[PDB]
Amino acid sequence: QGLAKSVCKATTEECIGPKKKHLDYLVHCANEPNVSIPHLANLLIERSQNANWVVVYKSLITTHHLMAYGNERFMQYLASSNSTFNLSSFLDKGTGGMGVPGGRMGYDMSPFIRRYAKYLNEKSLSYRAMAFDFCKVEGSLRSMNAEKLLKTLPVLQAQLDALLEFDCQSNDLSNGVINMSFMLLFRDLIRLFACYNDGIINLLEKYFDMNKKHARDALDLYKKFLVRMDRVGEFLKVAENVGIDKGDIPDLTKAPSSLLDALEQHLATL
Repeated sequence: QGLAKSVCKATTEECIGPKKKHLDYLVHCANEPNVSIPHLANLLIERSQNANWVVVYKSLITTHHLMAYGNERFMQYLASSNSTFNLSSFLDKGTGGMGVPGGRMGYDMSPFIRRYAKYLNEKSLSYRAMAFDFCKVEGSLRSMNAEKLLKTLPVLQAQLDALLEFDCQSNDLSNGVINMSFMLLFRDLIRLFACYNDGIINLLEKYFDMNKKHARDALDLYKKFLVRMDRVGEFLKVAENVGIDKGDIPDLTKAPSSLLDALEQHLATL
């Protein structure tokens, strides 16, 4: 199978992000009904077990790319057959070429590899719980019904929380590998942010017609949402400073407290 060779070409030790050509080939393969998704996943998982942080991170970036740009086949597998990454203890302190030193790159990249892998596994978990990819919304948060909304927001929120745990500073984004991952995280965040907002507008529309327990659930979810928009604001700030088009940066607006005041008063009278 051309797979193996292709997975290796996209996950080479060269310290730059996987090349568009290879990512495009793998996406082609991933959408083909006669190709073994399990096999392709195992090949990537195998590379994610490498000792070299560059190979690992690129394997994670390739998986993210397949998850966001190929059809669901690849994604459905990881979520169902629960095929996760196991990098919760990844650590690269052991730095060939022309004898070029890697310095403390492996060490400083390690936390990001961990957080990124964790977000990708959380992306799988989220799809396993919903049967669909929030970053592609079939399954409108805006129109969804109260009960469905309340079981959906906790899942969307957990996926967004895992993404924000990336928590990098501008000085951290210092090579082509981590830069590419941050770009892919940014694209997911924008989509996630939009779904979250839709879900919350919907929550507020149905809030006043909710019973007693559901009213309390919704109020909590709403407060959590407020905390998270500040976090998204900080993420976007960093996105702005590292060179991402301000035209692709959503213009957030502080939420009105009078509104939160209303939700609480209504809750009591209930």
